[PDB]
Amino acid sequence: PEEAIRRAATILAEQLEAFVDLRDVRQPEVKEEKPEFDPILLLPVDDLELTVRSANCLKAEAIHYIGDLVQRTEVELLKTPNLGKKSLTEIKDVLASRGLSLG
DNA sequence: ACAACCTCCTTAGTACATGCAACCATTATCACCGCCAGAGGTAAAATAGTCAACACGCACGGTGTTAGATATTTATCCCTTGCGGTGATAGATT
Repeated sequence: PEEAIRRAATILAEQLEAFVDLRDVRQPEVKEEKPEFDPILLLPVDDLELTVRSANCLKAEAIHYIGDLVQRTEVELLKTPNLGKKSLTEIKDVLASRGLSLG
């Protein structure tokens, strides 16, 4: 269920002809949003730029946010689900380009 | 000599458990009315004071002007959307 969600649920894009402009009449009304900005200590782990469902199976450890990823030094790093290859390999130096670090 | 036994005698000891809703009456009955207490009343003076007078003196509030803030307008910027290209996932195996 950590794979079988992220387009498996957006099948909702096939249930909406009944309700959200049934015809040909998109009207002026907004989407009215949610912003919280770079590089705030609250921002999600996705704000390190990732590699397919690596994003899902990392945030599933409740390490959803960059602020505590700073603890994950190459001595005890693995506690997470899956997260097995390109993600895990070398991103640790571009982590230091938005500006974080380990030690 | 007493013993309990036959009969219907009467006595009287009890009657399971949990909970919620409602409001608090009926009596008549001379208390007499006489006396006098300290004890109610109030006049005149203690324990002390009112508020009107003429002064005193101040605060507050509303009218006026000023200040600056705010909500508008404008326009800029970024973060987000949705699709797409193609990503190393998920997890089966080494």
